[PDB]
Amino acid sequence: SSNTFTEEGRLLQTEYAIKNVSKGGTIIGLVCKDGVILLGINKTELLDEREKIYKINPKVYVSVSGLFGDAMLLKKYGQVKAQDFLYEFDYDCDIDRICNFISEKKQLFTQYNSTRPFGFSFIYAGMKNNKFKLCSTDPSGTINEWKGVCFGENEDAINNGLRNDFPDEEMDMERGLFEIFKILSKVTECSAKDHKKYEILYFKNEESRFLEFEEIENILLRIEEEKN
Amino acid sequence: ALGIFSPDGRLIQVEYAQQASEQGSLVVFSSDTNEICLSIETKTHNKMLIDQNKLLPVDKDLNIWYTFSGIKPDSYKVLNEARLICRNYKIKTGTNISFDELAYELSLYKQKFTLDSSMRPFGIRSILLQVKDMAKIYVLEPDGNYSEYKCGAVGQKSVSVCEYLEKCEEEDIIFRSVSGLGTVVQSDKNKVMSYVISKDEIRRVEDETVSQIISTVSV
Amino acid sequence: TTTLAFIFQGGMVIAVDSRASAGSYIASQNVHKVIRVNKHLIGTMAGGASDCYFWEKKMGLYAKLYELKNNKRISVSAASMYLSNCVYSYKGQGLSLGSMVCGYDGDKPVIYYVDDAGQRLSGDLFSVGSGSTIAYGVLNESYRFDLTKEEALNLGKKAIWHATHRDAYSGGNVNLYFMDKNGWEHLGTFDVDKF
Amino acid sequence: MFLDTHKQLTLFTSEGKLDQCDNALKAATQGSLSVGCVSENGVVLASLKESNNLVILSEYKKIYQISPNLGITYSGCQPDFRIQYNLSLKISEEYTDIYSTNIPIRLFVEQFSRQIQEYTIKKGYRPFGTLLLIVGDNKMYRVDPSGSYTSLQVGTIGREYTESGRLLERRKGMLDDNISTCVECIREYCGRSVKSEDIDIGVYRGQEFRVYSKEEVQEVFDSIN
Amino acid sequence: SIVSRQNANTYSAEGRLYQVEYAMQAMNLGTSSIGIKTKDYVLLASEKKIISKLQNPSSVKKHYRVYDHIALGFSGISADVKTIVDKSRNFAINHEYLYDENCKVERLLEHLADLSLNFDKKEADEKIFSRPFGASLLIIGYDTEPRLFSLDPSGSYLEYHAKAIGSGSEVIENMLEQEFDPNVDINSGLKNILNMLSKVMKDKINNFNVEITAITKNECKILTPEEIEQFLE
Amino acid sequence: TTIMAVKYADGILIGADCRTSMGTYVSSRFTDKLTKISDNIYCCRSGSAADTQAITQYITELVQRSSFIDKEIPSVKKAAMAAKDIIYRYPNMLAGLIIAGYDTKPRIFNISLGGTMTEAEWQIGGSGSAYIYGLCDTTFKPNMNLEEALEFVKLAVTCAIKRDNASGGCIRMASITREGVQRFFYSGDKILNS
Amino acid sequence: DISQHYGGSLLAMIGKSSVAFLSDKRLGSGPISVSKNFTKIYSLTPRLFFGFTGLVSDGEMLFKKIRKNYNLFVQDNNKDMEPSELSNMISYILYQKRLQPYYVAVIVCGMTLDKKPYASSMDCIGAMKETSEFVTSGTASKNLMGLSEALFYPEMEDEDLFTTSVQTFLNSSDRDTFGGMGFECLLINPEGYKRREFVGRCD
Amino acid sequence: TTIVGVKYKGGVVICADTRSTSGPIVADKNCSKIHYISDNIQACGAGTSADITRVTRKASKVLSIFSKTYNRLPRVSHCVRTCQLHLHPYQGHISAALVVGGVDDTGAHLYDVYPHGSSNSVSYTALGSGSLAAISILEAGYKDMNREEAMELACAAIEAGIMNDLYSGSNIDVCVISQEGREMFRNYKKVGVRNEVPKFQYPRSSVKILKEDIYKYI
Amino acid sequence: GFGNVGEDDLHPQIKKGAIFSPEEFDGIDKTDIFPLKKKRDPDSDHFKKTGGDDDNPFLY
Amino acid sequence: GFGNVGEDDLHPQIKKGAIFSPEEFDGIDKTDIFPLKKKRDPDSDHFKKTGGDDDNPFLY
Amino acid sequence: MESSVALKGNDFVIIGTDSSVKNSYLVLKREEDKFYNINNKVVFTYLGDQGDAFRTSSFINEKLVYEEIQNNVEITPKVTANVIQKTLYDNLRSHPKNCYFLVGGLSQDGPELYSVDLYGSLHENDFMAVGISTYFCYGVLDKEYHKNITKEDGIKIIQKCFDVLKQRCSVDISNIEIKIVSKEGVETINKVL
Repeated sequence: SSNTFTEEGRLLQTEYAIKNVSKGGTIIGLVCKDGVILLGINKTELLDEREKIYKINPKVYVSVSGLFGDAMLLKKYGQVKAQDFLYEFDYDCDIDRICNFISEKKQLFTQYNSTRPFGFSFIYAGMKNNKFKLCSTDPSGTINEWKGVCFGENEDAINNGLRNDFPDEEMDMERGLFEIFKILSKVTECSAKDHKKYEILYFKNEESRFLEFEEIENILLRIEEEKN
Repeated sequence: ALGIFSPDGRLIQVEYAQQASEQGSLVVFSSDTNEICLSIETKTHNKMLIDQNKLLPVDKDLNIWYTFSGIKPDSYKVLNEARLICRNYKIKTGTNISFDELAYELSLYKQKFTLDSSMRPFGIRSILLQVKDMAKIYVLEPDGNYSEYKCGAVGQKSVSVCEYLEKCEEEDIIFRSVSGLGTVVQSDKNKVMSYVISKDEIRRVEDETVSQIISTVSV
Repeated sequence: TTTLAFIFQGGMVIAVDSRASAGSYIASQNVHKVIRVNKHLIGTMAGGASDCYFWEKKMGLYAKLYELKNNKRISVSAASMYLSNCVYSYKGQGLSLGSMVCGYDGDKPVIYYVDDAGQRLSGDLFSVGSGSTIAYGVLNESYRFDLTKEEALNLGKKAIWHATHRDAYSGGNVNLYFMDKNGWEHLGTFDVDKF
Repeated sequence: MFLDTHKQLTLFTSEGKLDQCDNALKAATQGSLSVGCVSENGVVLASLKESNNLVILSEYKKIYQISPNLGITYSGCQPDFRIQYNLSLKISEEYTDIYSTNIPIRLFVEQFSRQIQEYTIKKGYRPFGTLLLIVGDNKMYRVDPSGSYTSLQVGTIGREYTESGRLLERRKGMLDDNISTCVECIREYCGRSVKSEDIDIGVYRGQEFRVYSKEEVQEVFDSIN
Repeated sequence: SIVSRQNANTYSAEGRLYQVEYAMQAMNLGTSSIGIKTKDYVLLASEKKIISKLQNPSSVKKHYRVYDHIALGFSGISADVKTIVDKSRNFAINHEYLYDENCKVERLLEHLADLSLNFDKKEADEKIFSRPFGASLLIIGYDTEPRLFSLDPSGSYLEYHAKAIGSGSEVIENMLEQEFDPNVDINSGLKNILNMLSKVMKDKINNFNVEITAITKNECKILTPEEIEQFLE
Repeated sequence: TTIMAVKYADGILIGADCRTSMGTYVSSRFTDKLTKISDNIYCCRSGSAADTQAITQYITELVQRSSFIDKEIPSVKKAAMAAKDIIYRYPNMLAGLIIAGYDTKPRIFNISLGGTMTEAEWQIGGSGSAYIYGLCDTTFKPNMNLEEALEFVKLAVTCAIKRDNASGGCIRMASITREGVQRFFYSGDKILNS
Repeated sequence: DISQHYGGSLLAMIGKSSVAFLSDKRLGSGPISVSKNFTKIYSLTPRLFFGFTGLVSDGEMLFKKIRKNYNLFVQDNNKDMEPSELSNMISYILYQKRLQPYYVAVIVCGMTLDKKPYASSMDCIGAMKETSEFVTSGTASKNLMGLSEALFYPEMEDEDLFTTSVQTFLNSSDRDTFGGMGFECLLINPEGYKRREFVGRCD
Repeated sequence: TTIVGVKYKGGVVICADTRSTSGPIVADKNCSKIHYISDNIQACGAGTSADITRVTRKASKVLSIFSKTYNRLPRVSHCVRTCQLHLHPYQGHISAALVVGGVDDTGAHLYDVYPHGSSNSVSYTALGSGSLAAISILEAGYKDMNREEAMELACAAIEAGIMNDLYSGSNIDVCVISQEGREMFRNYKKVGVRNEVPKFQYPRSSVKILKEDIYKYI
Repeated sequence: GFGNVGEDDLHPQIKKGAIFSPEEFDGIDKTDIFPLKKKRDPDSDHFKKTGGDDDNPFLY
Repeated sequence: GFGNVGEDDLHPQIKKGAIFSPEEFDGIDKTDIFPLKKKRDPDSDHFKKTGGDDDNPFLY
Repeated sequence: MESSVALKGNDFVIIGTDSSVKNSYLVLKREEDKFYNINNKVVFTYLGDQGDAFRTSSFINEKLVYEEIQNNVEITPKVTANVIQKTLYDNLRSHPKNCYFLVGGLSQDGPELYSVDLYGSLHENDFMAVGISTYFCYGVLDKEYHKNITKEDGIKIIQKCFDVLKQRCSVDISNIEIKIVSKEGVETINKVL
């Protein structure tokens, strides 16, 4: 088939890449009052190196789900393009510019006949106009802004939960992570256990920081308090 | 196969690109002298997804605006090439690009990928529109065809809205466009937002009047 | 060569000398130093005859192609910019060329002075060529924007005549043109001896 | 129709997974057993090398040195590994030309993975049919034909990856003792009585990676008995 | 790619190239148009394809000026004809550049015929497409005589006294044996061409769904709706 | 520099001096100017040290390539022709070679400075050759034996070494014959102390 | 000529656990001092610094190139760049233009990851020399070198290092026509650095 | 800046001074002029310091890939050929003259390589300013030697260059590559002894600070 | 390259005329002593100095 | 003759200082390959062309 | 040679350039607009070879507009100046442009004023004097400029500098164009000295 329209007007390779994305490890994002949560679920357990969330600029971080090789290729590409932007204009670009770089390359790969789409999706955490933002890019190259989103295994369940049971209340990032963990537990009890594989980033445009297992268990203490 | 004729005499892949350009959120527009109004169908019943503005400026000084229907990623590429065409033309000639020349060059760009064995046709209907001296709206087909439109609609159910719009009695373009979009949209499932493009100025029409207008056609 | 173009209330005046020389030898005395590219756009070549004529006829083709594409007359700014870019591509290669691309953009007259260095200036009065300095002196004394059409033509006719009277590299006929909103008109090929 | 040189030989299936990449992984997993064992003070890399032909086992090597601090071994297609080895040597030498220091393992693995993943998207090209174990800087990375890499404490690649990793997992510890453990387990995994010729060992300890000579490998066997 | 290039170049057991045979079907799928050539004038009338009345009637024009005293009408895939018109304009401009004269119309026809089947080439500026153009052209012009030429996607061309292209082509051809005499005046011949167009065109003929180009020694006139009305009434 | 090639009875004898001058300074005094192209082909380099080495490094592999492509002993003619193209195609390279060898018969090819190739029975080159043209013209004899040719080269290069300041040191000699190549050595002490 | 068109000079002295990096704040246009506030020392981090003397545009574009490469390297690595690595990378960047070299001279100063002082310098084409005592660049490089050799002694304390380097720089600039009048001294140490600005002659 | 290379019965001795100069000004008092190419090959150089390092680095890269790929000890002829093929295309604009010496399967070899891409197998050479002073010692004292005599002759040769050349340095680096391996002697000799002078100290009050901004490393 | 043709025609000169002259490819009645381009007396037929070192004249 | 000593110290330059400077009688660490001034590599040892005709090259 | 003097005070920047276009012996025009207003917050003037200067200025203006519209880049004097520097530097060693600029405007950090010389050297300063003003007007600027100047005082100082050029420089200058960029917008002043 390759990159060519079908009789229904569908690019089969792009759709199959989007399906492949669902096989990847779960990643979640949420915009809060004071920042953005970027959450990732690793299949294996590793703390010596972060694998699900990466940095692009002091202003932008990205989560990854799908083909790891393609994801790392385009992560390096986006970092290089961010540094090229800094070289050109002498200041770091916002989330929109990284989104544009990666979306342009992805679209080029879903339009070229003799190549296959990139089988991964990104979630971009960043800021624009002094307000936090949360974008996303599918294998097709479409850019979607979100209040919250999920990709990977159980992406449909977690996304439906975010749409349905989220309090819709502007809140501190701590409350945001608390709600995220509650919904994860609600849609799957595997999230009430085995948190050594979790990566959580408390993105703030200057003071971004990662959360360690002690913080995750301290958050889960709130779910222990509430569910009982 | 790409860049080839089918045994029937058809450019099959170009028609598949046309159909892909149809399967997209409906855009409805109507123009009179010195003004243009158009409305975009959006799927924001999902509240977590933030709607993206579908009316993007090609040149602020020339007051050229761009909107599309179909494969969203291709829209980014076509809009980028439109902006590049404007800027490159001003660099080369030292004068502002005319709207018709911009439409011609953008349609030629679209046709480029239809003639290519290596590339897949843009699956988007794109609308160029400008209100500087008079209202003009170009609708560029994915195959490279393009022609001025007084009013029309593009997207999944463009035919029904086109039939509703055709040779209608009304002459209020806001009413025209909003009602034309209202005939087909599933209210509370896909909602309607509209803009008014005026002389070197742009404005949103607010949702209450749009609702009270589409009450006549979506009920 | 001495060429002259300027703008006044009634319209625009262009005048050239029509001599061409190769060192001391006067090769020709009836060279046409004006390229008519359309009814509302002409160019006054100066410098290397082959160089200016070639690019001016190459610019005249760009105007013709532009008209076919857009069904609309090309602007002077775009016509001169095309000419300016072509010579600029050969900047530093010794190309010698100076011209005024005169015309109307609708209701407005504009003269763009273009030269081989890539320069491109819009103005109300230009003189180019060896005798330009003499022409500038005659014009500076009597040139006014409020000239009547007859006064402006005689000023341009006389200004070129003086330059030819005093410069070696000019002095053929005084080709005279008047460009208005409705187009240019070739007003004479006066012989400097018969003034 | 004749072979289309412009064809994309790697594509997503309707099951949302790459078809040719899984076949390349299958090809890689059929290679000779090769294992790596990270330790509290170093890393051990061992590779069984078969002699199905009249191969000069003394001259034929299975573990190769990328740089003074990096080593590498493979399971899968020999020619694909040789091309990847040329490519990795180019990477290491380029880094040394720029920065003048020995390439860190993570940067090397990232660049190497990108350059091999380029073949899962190149027209008319199939992915490398080789699994690679890279040892250096007290670390271990396994690189997959897709171009995906993972850091490992105890790793295995080859046909016997179904059983071979057990003693590595269960007896990680001192490097020298770990060498004895990871060389002892391989007897149960080789198809014949393992001579010192049939096994090749490389160890990263301290600052540099060194491939044991056949005399050292003989000594390692004598240490057991 | 080599495979696609071979697919373009494959011959049929009957001879004629497959792609040319398919472009032959493609060129028929368009609105009708008639070209009439006489001793002193050449006319070209084409039916406009107004898909919807909301489409601007003036903006769907169907005749393209390729140079001074050369006009191009077409039938079939409209997208292709844009490139052909641009290439023809370039050729005419280059011919004037080399020779300072308006090209003989047959010269443009030969240039386009040469370019048509060069789609197998890899170089870009000496081919039209990677395939035959899905359009049939009626190119008229004045060099020293009113000239009417028809270029078909097979790359061949013929000079005609009268021809019709489009979905109504065959009906108009069978009608031309009776309704055409080269001896009549420009006005009467134009009335005849308009009648023939009306006899096959989809909707009722009027001055807004019709485009007329008449090239004569004196002018390359394009008639506005007022003149088309004067000739229809 | 003095280089010479003389074709004697069934063989080639080439002689050269060792001095490698640099202005007034002798950069080296043991340089080997008899560059082996193959086991049966030797060339004496004159001109730029860098350019003549570049040519001889290239035609060294060309003579082997063609030798094994057609399965024959390396040819002096092909080596000389191969040198001529490089010296001709690249005027920037100041190179002039005497290529002498023994494929099936002894042969000497002189590639002059601009790429002019000439077959010769005897040839001299280098700066010091200017002073022995009369000596070589009068003293040369067709079909010498090895001893006669060895004396002839010994006498000619010795008299070039005396007069030419860029020529000095011992006389390296190499006799290429059908049975191989054997080197000789006329020690400079015997020349200078004479 | 182009280097002395803008003028300016750099000095880097190494003490114990500290390195002093000094530059003059003059920007030239030949004889005329176009600005009295042009800093020629760039800081990638509080532990990586480098300054340029020569064509100012070359220095600025090289700074942006170096920052690009350093940011990419830091993203690709788990550890920050060593000042030796930074100097080697700068030397590589300079040598890629061997046939059209930058008209700059680079001094690279910083603290190693084990918190020891580091300084180095390189010429137009990256001929780099790591220094244990001091290194100079620019128009006043001769005076700076002489006075530093006269006054520098090993393992000088942070404040003694500051005073000695400042005195050497002031007295070297006073004998250099393009030596500047405004001066900046980055006192670098494993806890960070101090940007000190002082004044000397006023002409 | 004197360089010396001496070939003896089973190895090579490569000596050099430790001085770099830029005009009449000493730029580096103890520069290391001996560049690594392989465990069995070392290269000195005279001329553009950047060109020596980069040309000798290209040879090191090509010889490291060769030995890693084919698992055999690189040849000295391979190093010289790599240098020649690189220097010749530039017509000497890359001004690098080298003294490449090493021991390989065929024994000990020593080469002189010049900026225009010419090479010359040799028994002893000197390069750089002061080579004439060095070559005078090598001419008089060179014979068939072991590493002990070769070391002495080469060091005596460098000493002559240091003592008689303005631009030759103070210390002597030495490297011996033999069939038994490579051994290095940095600052093997210190002929250019400096005087011991007290350390001058300014008062802290001798300098004044206008503004001071303090930044923290994190 | 272009030859500055017409520079004297194009500028007031404060002899490149408009048309290219054949010269681009003295007031004394001087004839040629020999047809040879610039030779008018016997050549200096001595032995001409070559080599040595003109770069270091004083290093005898 | 006078050397223009002080032109730079006398004029705004829209290096001749007021006092004459030493060695009035590059940014690369170059050094020298031989103590000889210009020598870098062996001399071009060949018989050098002299005589003939250079001002009449085509009169063979 | 072409002269331009610019100075910045609190929340305003003054750029003054001579409007006369002239060559060695002739004054082609006396009132030419040598300023570009990319957006009402930034104004830059181009000087030097008119053919190179206007071409580079047009390219820079269109690039800045493209980057603002497509990539939402923030147009500030620093961004504009960096674009000038890159454009000049890229061509410096292959196709050198004989032109220099003077960029001024307001940013979130306050007024900024950048000078990009012929070689692409970018530097910020309180006042700039390019062309012949580098040799005549720096003394006047030092004497008169102070941080708390008002807009009228800035215009007066620019007038004094160009009066120094009028009285002492041999080349004739008659017209100067002053464009004051401030939070109120851009104000244009034309003076005949």
